[PDB]
This record gives sequence, structure tokens and C-alpha cells, in this order.
Amino acid sequence: AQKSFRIKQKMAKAKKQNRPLPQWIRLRTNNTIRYNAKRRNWRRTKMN
Amino acid sequence: GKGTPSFGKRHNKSHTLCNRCGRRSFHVQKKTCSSCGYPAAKTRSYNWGAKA
Amino acid sequence: ANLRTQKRLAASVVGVGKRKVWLDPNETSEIAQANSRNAIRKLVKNGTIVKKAVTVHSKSRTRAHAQSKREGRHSGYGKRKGTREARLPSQVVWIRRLRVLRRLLAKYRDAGKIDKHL
RNA sequence: CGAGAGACCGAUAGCGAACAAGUACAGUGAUGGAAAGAUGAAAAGAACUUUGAAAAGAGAGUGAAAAAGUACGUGAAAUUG
RNA sequence: UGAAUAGGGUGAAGCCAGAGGAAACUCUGGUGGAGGCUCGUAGCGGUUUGACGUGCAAAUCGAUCGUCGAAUUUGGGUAUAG
RNA sequence: CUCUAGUGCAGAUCUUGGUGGUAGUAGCAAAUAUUCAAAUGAGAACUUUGAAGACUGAAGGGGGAAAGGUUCCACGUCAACAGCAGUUGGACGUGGGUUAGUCGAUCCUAAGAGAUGGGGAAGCUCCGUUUCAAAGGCCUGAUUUUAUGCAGGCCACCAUCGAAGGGAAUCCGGUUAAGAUUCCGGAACCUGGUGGUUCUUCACGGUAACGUAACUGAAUGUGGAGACGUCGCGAGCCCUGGGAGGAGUUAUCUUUUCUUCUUAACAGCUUAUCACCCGAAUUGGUUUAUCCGGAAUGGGGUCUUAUGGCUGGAAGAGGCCAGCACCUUUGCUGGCUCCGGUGCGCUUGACGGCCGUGAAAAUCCACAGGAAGGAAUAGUUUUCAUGCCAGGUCGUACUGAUAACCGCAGCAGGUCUCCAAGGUGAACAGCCUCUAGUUGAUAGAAUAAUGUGAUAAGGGAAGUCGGCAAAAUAGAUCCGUAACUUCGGGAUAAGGAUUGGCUCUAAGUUAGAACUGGUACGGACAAGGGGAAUCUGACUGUCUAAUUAAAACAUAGCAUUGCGAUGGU
RNA sequence: UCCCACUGUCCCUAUCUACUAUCUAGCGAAACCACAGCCAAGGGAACGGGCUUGGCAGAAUCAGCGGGGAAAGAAGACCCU
RNA sequence: CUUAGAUGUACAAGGGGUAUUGUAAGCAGUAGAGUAGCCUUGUUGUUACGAUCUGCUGAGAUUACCUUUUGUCUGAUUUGU
Repeated sequence: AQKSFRIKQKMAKAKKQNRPLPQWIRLRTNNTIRYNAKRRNWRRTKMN
Repeated sequence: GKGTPSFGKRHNKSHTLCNRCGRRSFHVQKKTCSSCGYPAAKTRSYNWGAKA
Repeated sequence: ANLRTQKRLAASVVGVGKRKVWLDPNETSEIAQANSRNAIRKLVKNGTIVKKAVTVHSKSRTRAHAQSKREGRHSGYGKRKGTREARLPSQVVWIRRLRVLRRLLAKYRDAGKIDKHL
């Protein structure tokens, strides 16, 4: 495909958010589960 | 069966995303938007778009 | 145990495909140590990265059969390329066989071998 | 935005949500959207010793109590010795 | 509006020659052109039979069968909404 | 001490979740053999490497666009998580790499559509753009500069928007964890800044001549092009050899046996078709030939395009294969042959000949030749010579039958579309090897009943809704053959006979003679059943998306009626 | 439909072969939850393993096979509002 | 369930004998027809090449056969009120 301008940094935002769940979370809780809901996987979701 | 693998064509790409809201019925053809409008006139807040 | 880097790059530096490239099974240690194209092109100077083609596609059998068959042996009718007089189309081959009479006839009239009447 | 109160709840109630709940995710898609609370006075969150390969298993220290040991309230049953 | 049918068989109409005929018929060869002429692949259609139906696709798979310069097949763009 | 409320559970094929059930049973992903040895390690069939075999090679080879978007890559981990192990992964985590005037991102014509203003009218919307607009030439005034730029006056001869068909440029090597028509090395081209003049028409000087100072914008066309149905015969475009280097095979034996090597942008040189050879006396071209050419005629006479070949670049570069240094890890240095028999590319819209009758446009061509008989010789609002800077603005990794697209899915899937070797068989069946690639997220041993493959005596349709299933036969070439026609037909009817191979006919298509054998000459592969009587739709064609492929409906053709189009509708 | 040659469809079945069943490892489905599970005669919500009498009926275990209960499932196809 | 376990034949394994399709490579020898090089020529002789021909011999390969020999089966586990 040929990409335009304002597609590129939406995709860059998505692949930056593809990093793990933040490790600061279970320093407040300590151990107890806090599970999350976004990132992106390559096979599965695309970006908006 | 007539359905799913035929829908896997999608050569004609209808909708892309909106700038202001995130309603992705922003058609390249029709330029419609069910939400606030893109392009708009006033903010298109419709009353039937809620139950409670 | 990854030599997957070495496997991939070994093909490209010699200029041969995926599977062909052979390696010497003795000194595999220095192959692993050589990551880059700069490094494994020193291994070409050793002669460990070589292709595995140990087949000759010898013309002996093919050229022997071609000489007998295209002379006029075996192909009476049994295995017979092109039915009798034909192969290429029967009409155009017949009319080309009559039009090569042009090439023979022509330079008699020109050449002054015979009179126009005759 | 602040204060006060009503015969007005105490994690299945009630605001979507008490807590990294819009965040690991799913749908092209205004959107749907779960799991999910927790020591003590002081963390001192087990030095040191000993066995095993890590897991796992025993002596020893800290501290008011370790009959409070980090997956940290009370605890039943199918499940399960 | 853009892309695709290799290979292989016949041939009226037009026009000429040669033997023959009162003359015309007849009758022997060459030159040559119009095909739902016609034939096999691309593109493309679905007659029979067996196994599946808590399984690979929410009507599936194997063996088997049709058309092709014609009312030919196909992609892309764009328009038509109860 | 008495008053008040969402006030007692077993149930609508209900409701909020865990857990039970078949059950550790089946499944464990379409039948492209696998055997053996190692590296590493806690653990090895799987990573990885070697020996060896199955397998495909019009793709298991190669390779671009849409769509997606960093999944590639190197680094780094074995926990969760992979239909199992697992030393492994796009899972997990971290960063890097993708360099254009150069490849795509533009004008105008078509399908088709947009922007703006007011009105007709109830909005939608149609309409205006078509005259100004937009664009260009000529004249005048004020200001300023190395330049410049602006305002006023004058010119009728044209007017909507969008391609895939119409509309810039390019080859080769080094190198990368990755890649360059991109970086980089070598050689090109496009875009602007430096040096040289030809005709209408005219002036001055000179003159058979030719030389030069004043001031010189410049082709909205007569008329022709860019411009579009179907269809046919030509005549040219290969396998292989020759010469040079190297080796005679684990086993009897082999140096005129096999294999490898055998090469190269551009410019200059200079060919088929056409037409002032229209015109036409004549006759080259299988030719029917009015035609066009050897050959001949005007007026004074000749020309364009262009497969291939010849020549230059290349002083130089590669390459079968070897010689040294030598620290023995590792690094360099030297070197051969070169030539002859042939496709569906391109050449041919002409020509041949038919109809359903062949588009539209910007840039651009088109814009009318004089001198010497021609010979010969030069320039052009054109072309040559020569110097310096700058090239916008992003996509650029990479997958593209896929782990990136796409079936919610690590699912037997959908999925535009590029390139074309040998011998055997028409081609692109089949046959089988190359360049070249590869057997999937569990395994061993026996191999019941039953469901999945073939063979055979005797019979020959006798069996079953059911000749469904299954059998006879087959090529090449010659002989022999049926009713009747809308005269376009039927014919491969029936009934019979023979092949390859080798020798010989002829020192070179192909066909005719001649000889033997076996189960059989098409020996794998491959390759028609026939006789006799009978219907309907003329023919080809359209069809019920998850139980109705037909007699339904269309079809070229024909008639009545509406009906003058400002129609009928 | 007649007619010619003929035919595993059958007579008539046998034999051999590919793959699995048997058996084993691993990980691991599926909708899925009546106390219960003999037969002959007898009464009867009307065709009983289940109720009355009488005859009969033990457990650890695996391979098989299509007769009942009437499986896997949808509020019947007839039939009327 | 029959059977073999060094003591002995259950298998494979080492040797001898017979049958299974029927007359091989290796080695030797014969008959008939055609062509070419070289030599001689009224004549012919010699050499080279391909098919055809003759002789050994029921040959070789060779299955579950008849007959006879070679290679292997400790511990550990573990039984009589």
C-alpha cells in the first residue's frame, strides 16, 4: 500500500503501546491481580 | 454458503476514522458520520442515541 | 541452538539458493563466531561455504536418443512426433511447400535463362 | 464548588467503575468491556546453618505473639487423604 | 473503460487456368476469403457416485461431467436503497 | 416500650457463577517412504550440522501492485503459552535499519463527478460558468533599482470535469545484522546561470562577390494528424561443432571419452515498406495484374522510414586452471581457446477481402524552400561548444497464496498477479531432470471381526427400484459402405486388412520392396461399441444463492393497435 | 422397444493386498445431571424391569452388535383455533 | 494353551541334500546374405562394422522344504501357622 501522512503516527502510537502492562501498578497493590485491556497484537487487532 | 469468505474481498474501502470523535463510518464516498458529524454544522447530538 | 543467522547469510554471500550451501562439520565453532557478511566471506577463502551440486546433467543419453530419433529410427509410428507429413498446420505447410517454388522459379525470368513465352 | 441531612448501602448492594476500568482485550465501527478489595506498633519481609539441581525439605534468628511468614482476616462441602 | 484463448482441421463467395461442350452443362487444378466453420489449453459452467454433519468452510471433501471469436468470460472506477 | 416497610421460596425449555456429566474415552488436523551418525547440553527424532534416500521442478522455482505496516533483523529469555517434547518462536522483551529529479505522487478526453452565487420552486436541486471571467499582445504616466514591480488605455473571432487507453528519466558493480537505476564507486540523461548563424522583407557599403551599425514580439487556420468492428497467404531469426586446459574411475578396462571453458551498454555505418514514378511506353514479382520494378520517359529530376550487418568504445577488464609468501593461524600473485549450418520477437492498419461502419483532446506536429542542372555545401524562434550551483515532498524496512493480507481462530480456506531450459509425446496433456526448493505442533509393535484394493473356474443376464455398476472396441494407412432433404447435410455406418524394429530402394523429405520372432509392434504411458423403429422445443440461449436445470421464459423474424414526437408512456 | 457381441449385478463364493481396529504414550473434546434396570400370568392413568403372585436373577473385567426401552433433538409433517 | 532354556532344537544362525521359471553373463565355435577401406583383377584376396547363427546345461538366481550343526536366556523379585 501507499501510506498518507496522519496514518503514520497513529500506527506509531499503537506500536508504542504494544509494550507490557506497567510495573508501577502492583507496587500500589502488591501481588494482587490488576489486569488491563488494550495493547495490540499483530495477528489480531489493527489500529484506529 | 454465501457469507464470510466473500466479505474477505473488500477491495472498495468504505470507511476511515473521524478526527474529532472516533466514529468510523466516515465514508470516502458519502462523507457521512452517525455521531457528531464530519463535516458537521452544529454538534450532532441526537436524542434517540440513548435509552437511559 | 541457533546457527540460524549463519544458515541465512551463508546462501547470500556465495550467491546460491537456500538449501544448497554446505558446511564443513569439523570446525563449526568458527562458523558460529562469524556472524557478519564481512566475517563469513573469510570462510569462503577457507572453502567451507561451497554449494552442494554433485550432479552432472550429462548430455550423453539425451544427445544419443536425439540423434537416432531425429534421423529416422524408432519413430516409424511408435513414438512419433508429428503425424507423417504434418506437424505444423497441414494447409499452411502445403501452401508454403508451393510458395517455395517462387524462390526457385523467379530468377530464370530475371536471369535470362528462358524466354517469357516458354 | 462547598456544607449539612433523610427510617439511607457496607464489595451479588450502588455510581460504568471503592482497587491502574476503560488500562492484558473484542467488534470496520458513537461502542461493548471482564478478572479485580486486605499484614503489623515497627518490615525488622527470614540474616545464619544444612539438604536438594532449581522447585522442594529442616534446623535457626527477628518480634508483643511466629499458634501473624508475605499467595498475610474468619472458614464449610462436592472436589479430597 | 483496462487485461486474456497457445495448438490443430475444413472452406462457400470473389477470380483465373486446363480438358470438354453447337452453345450451355460437364470437369481437372491453382489462386483465395465470410464463419455460434470448428477444436484444444487459459478464463469459465455443474450430470452421476462414495465418505462426512458433536467435522476443516454456519451446504464441506474425493472420484466423475460441460463451454471457449460467440448472445464470450473477467478486474477496476462510479451511480442507483425498501 | 411500641410504630413503620422493596418483609417467609422448589420450579415460566428462568436467572449470577463455580462445579458435576459422557471422560482421560474419542480427537490429536487430506497416505509427499525415512535410515544412520554427530555438535551442544540437565534433558535431543525435532534446534543445528554431516552421511544417505523418498519427493517437486509451467513451481516445493522466481517475483510486483492493492491491502496491511516493522511482523524482517540482530540481540535475548524458557515462565505463562505452542493438539507432545522443546536447547525453539512474530509468544516474551529491547533497540536498530529502511537516503530518489532518478520508481509512484500530472495535464486533458471518456465512464463519471465537483466547487461557488442568486433565482425559478416546497425543499432537494437545477441553472449561471459559454460575455465579462481566465490568458495574451500593443500604447501611456508616476515611483524605485544590480535589476524591478504597479496603475490607466486598447485588442470580438477560444469558454465543464476525470483514466488503466493519450501526458519527464537509467545502466552497471561494491557493500550491508539490511538494501539501493537511492548510500557509495564508475559511466549517462532531464531542469537555470558561460561561447558560435539561415529565409520572406528592408537599409547602408561593396559586389560574380559578400559584409555589417541603428531596431526586429512573431503559427486561436485553409488543411492534415494525434483517433479505435471482424478476418487471410508471406519471407527471414537452431541444435551442434571447432580449438584449448584437466582426469582415465574403488571393478574387467579405457588419454580423438566425458566435462568445464568458449563474453560485454553507445555512436557511427546504413536495409523492407511508401510516394511526383502520381504519370505510364514497357514488364521484375508462383502469379490472374490495369499494378509496381530491372529498363525507359518527362520538367530539371529522385527521396523519406528501417529487422540485420559493418565499425567504434575496450590503451583496457573477466574467466577453465595454477604459482608463492607462510607467522602455517593468515595474506596474495600469476593465467588459455574464440568460430559455421536456424522460432510464434520485430518487419505488414499497407496489401487481400467482408461489415455492425471506427471515436475525443491539451502539450506537440501541422505553420507553404531558396541557392549550384543534379554534383556540391552551410545554417535555422534550431543546433553545436562550455562552466558553476541546486533538485522539491513523502511512501521506501517488508509480507504480498502470507505466522504481516484474509476465514472471530497457529482452521483441510478465501486471495489481484509477474517471469517460461533439455529429450521423449501436436501445443502449455502426458514423460522427466536442471537453475532451484522442501515431508507440517505425538509414537511403536502385532496387523482380528468389520468399512476402505486387486485376482479367478464355470455360466452369459438369468440379478436388483436401478445395464446404476461392469464388459466389447481403439492409433496410422488403404479398401468398402445405407433411407431421404429446408441442397448448409448424413460418412468414422455396416463390411474388412496391415504396422514398430533391422536390411534395401537414393550416399540425405517420404514412400515402395524384403525378412524373422513372441503372449502381443500403440507393446510403459496413451487410444471410438454397432444394427432397427419412434417424440417435442426450429437452431445457439436464460434459470429458482441452504430439497424443483424443465414442456416455464428468451430467440433472429412477423402483424394489429397506441402514436406526428411539444408523441404514446 | 426389438436386435448383435457381452457383462461380479447375481449365480457362488473364495483368496491375496494397502490402512486401522486389538494395543500403547502424551496432551486432551462434544450437546450431555430421574430413585432404578428379569420374565410369564393378573389388576390397572388403558402395551409395567418398576404394582399382585409365581419362576428367575452374585461381584472383579475386556472385545463385540443393531431388537426393545424408543437414542442424538425441535414445543409434530397430519390436524383445528 | 502347546513349546525351547546350556542338561538342549522353540526360533534365528553354520552346513549338506532336494524341488522351485527352465537351459545366463563367462567361454568357445559355426552357417547364410549385403556394404565400405586397402591390395590384385578376366580373375580375387585381405581387413573392418551391425543384425541373423552354434554349443555348454534344466545353467544361474532361488521362498516356509528334508536333514544336520551354530548363538543367547545369572542376579533381583520371591511361596509352607
